[PDB]
Amino acid sequence: TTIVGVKFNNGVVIAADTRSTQGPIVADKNCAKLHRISPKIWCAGAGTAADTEAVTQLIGSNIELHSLYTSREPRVVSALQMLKQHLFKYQGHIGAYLIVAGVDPTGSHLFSIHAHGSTDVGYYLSLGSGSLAAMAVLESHWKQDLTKEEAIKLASDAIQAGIWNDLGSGSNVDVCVMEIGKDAEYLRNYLTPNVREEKQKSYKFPRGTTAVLKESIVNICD
Amino acid sequence: TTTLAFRFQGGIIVAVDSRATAGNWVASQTVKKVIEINPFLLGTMAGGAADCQFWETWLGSQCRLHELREKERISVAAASKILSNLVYQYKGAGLSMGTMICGYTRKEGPTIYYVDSDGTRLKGDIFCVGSGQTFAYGVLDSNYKWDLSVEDALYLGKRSILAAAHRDAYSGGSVNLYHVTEDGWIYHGNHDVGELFWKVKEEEGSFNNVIG
Amino acid sequence: SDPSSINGGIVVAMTGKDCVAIACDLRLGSQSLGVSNKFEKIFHYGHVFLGITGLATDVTTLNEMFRYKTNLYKLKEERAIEPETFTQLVSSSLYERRFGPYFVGPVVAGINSKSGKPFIAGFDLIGCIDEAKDFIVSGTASDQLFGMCESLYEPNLEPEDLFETISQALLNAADRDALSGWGAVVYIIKKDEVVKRYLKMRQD
Amino acid sequence: TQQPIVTGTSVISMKYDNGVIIAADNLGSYGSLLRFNGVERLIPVGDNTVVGISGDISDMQHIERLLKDLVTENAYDNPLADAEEALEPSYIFEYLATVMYQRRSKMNPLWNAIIVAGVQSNGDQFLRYVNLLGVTYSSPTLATGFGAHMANPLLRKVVDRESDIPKTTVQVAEEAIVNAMRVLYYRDARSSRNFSLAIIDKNTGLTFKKNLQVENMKWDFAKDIKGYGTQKI
Amino acid sequence: MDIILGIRVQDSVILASSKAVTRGISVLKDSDDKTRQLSPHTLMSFAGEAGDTVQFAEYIQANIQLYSIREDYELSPQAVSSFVRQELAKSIRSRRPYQVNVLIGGYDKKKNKPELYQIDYLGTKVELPYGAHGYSGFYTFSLLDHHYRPDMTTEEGLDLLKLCVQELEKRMPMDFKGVIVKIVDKDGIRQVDDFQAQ
Amino acid sequence: MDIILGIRVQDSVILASSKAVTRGISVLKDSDDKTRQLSPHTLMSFAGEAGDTVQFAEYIQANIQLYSIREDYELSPQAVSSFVRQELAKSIRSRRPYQVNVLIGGYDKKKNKPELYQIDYLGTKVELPYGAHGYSGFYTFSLLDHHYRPDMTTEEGLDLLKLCVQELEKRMPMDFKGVIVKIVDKDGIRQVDDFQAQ
Amino acid sequence: TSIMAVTFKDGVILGADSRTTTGAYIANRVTDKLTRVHDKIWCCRSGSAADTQAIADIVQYHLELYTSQYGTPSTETAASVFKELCYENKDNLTAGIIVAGYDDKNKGEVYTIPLGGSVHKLPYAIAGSGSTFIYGYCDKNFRENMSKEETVDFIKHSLSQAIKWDGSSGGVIRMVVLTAAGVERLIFYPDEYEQL
Amino acid sequence: TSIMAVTFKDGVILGADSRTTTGAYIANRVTDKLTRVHDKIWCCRSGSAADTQAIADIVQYHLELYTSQYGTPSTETAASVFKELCYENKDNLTAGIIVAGYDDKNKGEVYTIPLGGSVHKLPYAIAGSGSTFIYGYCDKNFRENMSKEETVDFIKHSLSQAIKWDGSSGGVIRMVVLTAAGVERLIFYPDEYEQL
Amino acid sequence: QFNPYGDNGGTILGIAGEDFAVLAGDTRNITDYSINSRYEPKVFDCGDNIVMSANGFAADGDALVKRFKNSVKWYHFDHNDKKLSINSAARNIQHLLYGKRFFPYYVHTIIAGLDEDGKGAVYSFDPVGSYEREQCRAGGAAASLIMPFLDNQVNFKNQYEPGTNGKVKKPLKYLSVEEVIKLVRDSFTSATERHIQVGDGLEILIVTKDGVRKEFYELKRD
Ligand SMILES: Cc1ccccc1CNC(=O)[C@H](Cc1ccncc1)NC(=O)[C@H](CC(=O)NCC(C)(C)C)NC(=O)C(=O)c1c[nH]c2ccccc12
Ligand SMILES: [Mg+2]
Ligand SMILES: [Mg+2]
Ligand SMILES: [Mg+2]
Ligand SMILES: [Mg+2]
Repeated sequence: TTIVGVKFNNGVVIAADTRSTQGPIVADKNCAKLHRISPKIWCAGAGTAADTEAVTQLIGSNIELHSLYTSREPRVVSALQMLKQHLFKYQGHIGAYLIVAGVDPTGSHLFSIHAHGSTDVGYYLSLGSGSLAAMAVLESHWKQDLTKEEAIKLASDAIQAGIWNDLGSGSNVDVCVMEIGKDAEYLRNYLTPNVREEKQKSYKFPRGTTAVLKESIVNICD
Repeated sequence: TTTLAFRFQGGIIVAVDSRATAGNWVASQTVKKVIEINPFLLGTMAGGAADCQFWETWLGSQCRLHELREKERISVAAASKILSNLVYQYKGAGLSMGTMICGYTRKEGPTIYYVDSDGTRLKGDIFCVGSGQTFAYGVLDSNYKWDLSVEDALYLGKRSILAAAHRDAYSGGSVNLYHVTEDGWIYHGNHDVGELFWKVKEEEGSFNNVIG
Repeated sequence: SDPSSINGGIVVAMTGKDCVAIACDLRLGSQSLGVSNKFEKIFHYGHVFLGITGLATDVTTLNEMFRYKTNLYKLKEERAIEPETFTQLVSSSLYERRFGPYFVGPVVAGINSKSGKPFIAGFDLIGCIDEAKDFIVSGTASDQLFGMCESLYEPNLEPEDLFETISQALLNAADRDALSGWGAVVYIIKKDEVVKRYLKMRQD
Repeated sequence: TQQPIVTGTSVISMKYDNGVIIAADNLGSYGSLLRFNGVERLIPVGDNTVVGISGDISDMQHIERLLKDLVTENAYDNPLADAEEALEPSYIFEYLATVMYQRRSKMNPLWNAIIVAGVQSNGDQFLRYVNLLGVTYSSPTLATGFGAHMANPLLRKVVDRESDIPKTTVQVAEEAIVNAMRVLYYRDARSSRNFSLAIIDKNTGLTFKKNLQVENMKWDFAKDIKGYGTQKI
Repeated sequence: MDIILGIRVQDSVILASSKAVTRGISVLKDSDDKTRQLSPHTLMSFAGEAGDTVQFAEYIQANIQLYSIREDYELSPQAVSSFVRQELAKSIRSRRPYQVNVLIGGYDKKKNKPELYQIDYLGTKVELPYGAHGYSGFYTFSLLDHHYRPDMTTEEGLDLLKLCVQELEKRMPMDFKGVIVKIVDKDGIRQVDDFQAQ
Repeated sequence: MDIILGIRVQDSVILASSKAVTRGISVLKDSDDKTRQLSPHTLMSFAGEAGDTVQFAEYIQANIQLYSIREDYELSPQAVSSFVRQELAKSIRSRRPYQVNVLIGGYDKKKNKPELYQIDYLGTKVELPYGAHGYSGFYTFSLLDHHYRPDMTTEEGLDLLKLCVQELEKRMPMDFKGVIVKIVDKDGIRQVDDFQAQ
Repeated sequence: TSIMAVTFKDGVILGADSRTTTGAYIANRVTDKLTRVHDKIWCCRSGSAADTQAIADIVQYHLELYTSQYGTPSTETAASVFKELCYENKDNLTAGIIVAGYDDKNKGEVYTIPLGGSVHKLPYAIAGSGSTFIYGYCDKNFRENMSKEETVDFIKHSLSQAIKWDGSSGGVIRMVVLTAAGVERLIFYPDEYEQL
Repeated sequence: TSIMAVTFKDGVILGADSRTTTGAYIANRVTDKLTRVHDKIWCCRSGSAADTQAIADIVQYHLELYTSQYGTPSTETAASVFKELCYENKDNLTAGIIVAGYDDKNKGEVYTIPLGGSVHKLPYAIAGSGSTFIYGYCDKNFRENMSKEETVDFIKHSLSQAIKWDGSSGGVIRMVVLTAAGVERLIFYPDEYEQL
Repeated sequence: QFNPYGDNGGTILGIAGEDFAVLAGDTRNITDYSINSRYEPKVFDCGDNIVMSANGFAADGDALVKRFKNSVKWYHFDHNDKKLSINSAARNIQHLLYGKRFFPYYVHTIIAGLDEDGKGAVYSFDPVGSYEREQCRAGGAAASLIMPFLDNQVNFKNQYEPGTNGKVKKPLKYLSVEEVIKLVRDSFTSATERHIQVGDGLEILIVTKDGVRKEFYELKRD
């Protein structure tokens, strides 16, 4: 997995690759790794995939209830505090490593969270196996006061470095842009530089190739 | 792996499966588990494939060397003992083999020796060896008689390997069949389990655990 | 002695043109010993199909659990559960046991009775959803199944063609795994009708 | 059975149109102590080859002694020792790869990752890696340790395949190397600000640069960072 | 290693269970009955860990008898075997699991069919024409695969088991001191108390 | 576990050895003669690790036969056992020790006395009226402590032995498939071919 | 990590490097290790980042509740709250904290809480993996009652030596100045402190 | 153990504490850690006492034989013999040695051979468990071409700090001065150096 | 503790035709989650119209190929330039492998050429020297992905004649070089899709009664 977060002058962007693995086998060639906590707080995870998902939904649930209760827009520091206290209580056993980003009435925010429950604040971050390849690109090209366009490009190049150079990462680039102005824009399959080439042959079988022992119609209703 | 050999009225029946496994991975379904040492001598293979292949091929060399030296074919007793003594040198190093040496000589008659990597060497009338041994034993022992015709004995051999091929996850592929006489092994063909199972079910009325 | 390996078992599911297919082997073993030739790994709650590989006791228990839960769903909602929804129920039920998991590889297959579109899903033992639309594989021959499917599959196969593709994928994967095989059943699922077929295969 | 004691981090390298570039910092670490600061980890052999070594420094010093003995020994009874029968990069490499693999096979490895860089007598670039396992490979870009994770991705953005190599100048290649050394100093806890760099060009020969430093570092953005989540001041 | 065998013929189920009880270097008993009657038409046989074995059987027995008296009705073999399965499947994840394997042989009077269920300590249940637990299955499964027919009489079933026992007395390392054989049919449960020296 | 018994009566030594060879879950053979004749008036029985057992026996046999031919004379039982003990005592400290326990029964022609030696794999030697290796001694030593008399005939000894084998068949957890019985006296070694139903 | 707190004439200064590592990878090069638990009570954290963040947060909460009920807490009181948490949970925690605070009655104070959860009031304290390398230097150069410019230099020099020898230390040097005046944040860059 | 060697204008000086421990017990409070292997080539030993003595004895034998055949060995030659023994036997040795020597040509030289068996030429070196505490101090206070008295002061101050913080260091500070003069043994007692 | 072994990835595939053989392998070389090189051949012309690959731990792979090529050299010296036939090469490689029975070469090895009668031949080995001649074989990391596909598409396993009720098997026929190469490319694009250690490039060696021919195809680089 490669996930990044990049702060630009009017907001924050997150990007991720789209390969999930079972050991050395690619299970899903195009899974979405960008999860939503609330409309304008988005989240990318690495580590145990069931954990990043579940922790995101649980905190997302509680954030919504909080927002209804308080009549206020959810704040990123709230997702952070809820996430870190939950993760900490579980002493690492919930293997969720997250880059959390969003905009709220107090501005734009970028954080990372580790499985044991530590957090850091940054202008640019990366997590996952492709983390080092991504950071190499970020440390080479990041600057203060990036524009929305420059930030989308930087984040995308960094995920790409992951796709090419990290074996645990591949396929496509998903992006989400959160600007202090408007809505968040989720940009599914922003890049698709890994299309399976046309096969050399069809493997469609002549009907009746497979030997059958016995057959029956299965009933559904009542 | 399942291998067997038994003595009866009309010589020796030798039957083996042909599956190679590495863990739960089926490495091959068409492997040769009998080595034709000379026209009167057979060796079977179970355990480590390399260990078996290598040392029984080596055994053939030693048997041939005996023929040139003594101007006579090696006995079953002596051939088995060469392999037995070699394997004993290596004891505890982790060789893994279960083996039968089957043959005919004038002096001995038809003879079966079981040899394994622990160093055990036994002369006997009936042996099943490999992960499928108990399954082969179940059918073989319950239908065995000294006076079985050649035709029936070859069938019992074939059917015992099929039994083990069916129940043991680590056995299967095909049956390779041999008959050893005074004159002296004769090959009785390769029998693919894919066809043999259905053929035997139909003709015999057995395998009633199997649906369809 | 790893629980996902004691019993053996494979399940594969595929989408085609306005249809889904889900297939499984019939073996129930204990290590090397084949025990039963008739152990089916596919179940169905209304028009929703669930295939389960792994530890057989958990396979039985999960089916009995999802029968239970979908019965109650049907009673309160006054309609049958849909595939997208059942997938979420499977996921959260498995995550509920995060630290003492069921040792299973569940697979969901069905057509949405409202939108009419084919749906398949896979899970790991703690409920992480694999959301592939082409195919989903599970069990001790999963590696082999991945290889068969990636090579043999193409999108938009008619029910009769999809039958051949999924059957051949299953059969050839099973024959390269010691703990799978001993029979197979294929469900062809079309909105309107479902055909169940027993395959003829190597019995070793 | 053994374990590295005093160690030296990444060695990074790439091919350009007319030769090869290789660099390594000047640090010998003692676990997490940055113990020694004037350590040369680039070793010229003759004047067509530079051997770059990471890992255990005592083993590095042993490999130095071997390479010097190799030059002496090649010169013996050899009137073409500075011409047609001079040591070639490929000879130096195969030799080390033999040593490395023999030592791992005896369960007594030289605890190193090595990159041999140079130019053959037919003008061809030579770039090859060997390590403590005797694993060997070649690529338009090679890096050891952290360099493999962070330098390669940046270097590969310049030379992604064989056909990118006529297209790459000395200046662009050196620029990319120097930048990658900066990134390593940002993110590698065992790296140093000071490094050596060597260019082996088919026309220029050997240029060995010592006492280079990482420059143009970005640190100003640090001042805006407060706390670890909620803290404002 | 305790022999627990089951064979379902056309009109009955036959259970054969080894008589030996061995601790360490001593055979303590040569006449143990590894069987509890669960109801007039349902019999259970068991093998496994020394204490767990009888405690489980008797706990199951008490529960089924309770059900009978509460409803004045006999549960079907299918119903009994589902109860047993769930109990074992609960046990496997508790603090100390019952280490017990079972065969359940019953005659279903509503269907007029004999039924044989095999369930291991994990709660793995399956219905079979013949079954076994432990090592003995490694011999008998292949044997029965050959000699078994779906429509055998009870007398043919008993000849089939004789073959199974004989094979085990030839190839099994341990002395299990013969078997106790019991038949479950339409009439109930009786003991062929003359199998060991027949 | 491998039954190895010896008893010394007044005019003979009787060796009895179990006939089973068991590997894993299968009895591979039920007619195994766990014995080698070392010289016309000395017999050795053995039990232990699978390969070592026969290899040691045959090696010893070779050495005694070599002595006999070199000297044209038969070593006394005491001498053979001393030589056997030495070999085992060297073995225990070598790279891979022979894991073999033996009994040695001889008729000494120079003294006109039967002699029974028990030697374990460590090279522990003792001359005994009766002996056993393995678990079998846990039954037979006490039985013979009760039943044995120093003035018994060969027929009395065979009865005493029958009693030992009955007890082991009754109490031992393993099926050892009966015994091969050999008598050593002045007229040499002979096998009692009838014991499984004498 | 290299952390330190130094009492002086007008109060106390806290200083830290900015490097966080996992193994040999610098996970964060611009970390802020100076943690506010009250207006003029700050701490430095070493050990498990999770454990020290969870602790500092609980302490922040405790002092906020204290202030609402009882007025500003003293630095000792803040140190006592840290100690209760570290001592009572010592088995589950890898936490080494230096507490520092300014107060009008007490002026500048420094308390160190090492691993076991013992408390020690000191004129200055040093902790983290980097601190081993500067025991000699600091013991030789510290004086009581230094001026603000002198203490900054003492911390600047000490931390730059720690950074030079400890691989787990590095980045920028951060300081917090705590006096009657207020709270002042300082930062010093590699090009500045490497020269010293 | 705290050991060091420092080059200066006229030669080289070696210093060491005199404490040897087994656990927390001081087995010897007056050890002589400064070992002569040739007239003007000395070393300080750290690690296993058995190992370093056995090594120093073998080196002394090699240098005596060297002197018989070829004349005075250079300090580099001494250091190379130590390395050979330490490198080639790295798997049964726990030895860290500092070699210090004077000859007329090369003047004063220092080599350090840490655990791995690597060799490092340095203007000054510090080793032993006590040295970790004085990396900051030594780096800040060492200058090249110091006078005898300045160097004596630098070692005295450095080792007094190493002694102050390291439990495995202590006793008396011994020194050997190596110049053209001359070999000079110096000793300093706790009552002097603690008051620094 | 020193681990004398590692894993370099990589997959290899060998198919025998009637009068030709192919041996294919990807050109990627990996360590853990990193890529060492995108083009590092692991299939070799060994002389005498024999090609070889030993895939797994590359250092053991190269050692073995080197040692075998040296056998071929010495076979010529000692037996008057006699051609080393494929069956003899196989046997020889068994002794090379079994010689290290107690410290094995961690490679799955495949050789391909033509037999005495000019029929295509493929021999494959386990790490310790066990061998068999086969019509086809996949080895290395994606072996379990490709082997079943070959059983189905080379030996027509599980395929029946339509309408025969699964009573008549699909008849076995030799495939052409064009059809074999199609299966090879398709096998590798499949393996590349689903295995993270497989990709970058494909090199195929084809052997006929005129020498050894080479073909190269780009593979996906993620
Ligand atoms: C006696 C016989 C003779 C000829 C043919 C088949 C048989 C039946 N026997 C088997 O099938 C055994 C089963 C067994 C497995 C593990 N233990 C003991 C027994 N398999 C093996 O010995 C396999 C054989 C294999 O995979 N051969 C490759 C080939 C010739 C089928 C292409 N090798 C391997 O699994 C193997 O080499 C290894 C697998 N992983 C390894 C890691 C390091 C070193 C070696 C190996
Ligand atoms: Mg089978
Ligand atoms: Mg002290
Ligand atoms: Mg030839
Ligand atoms: Mg790939």
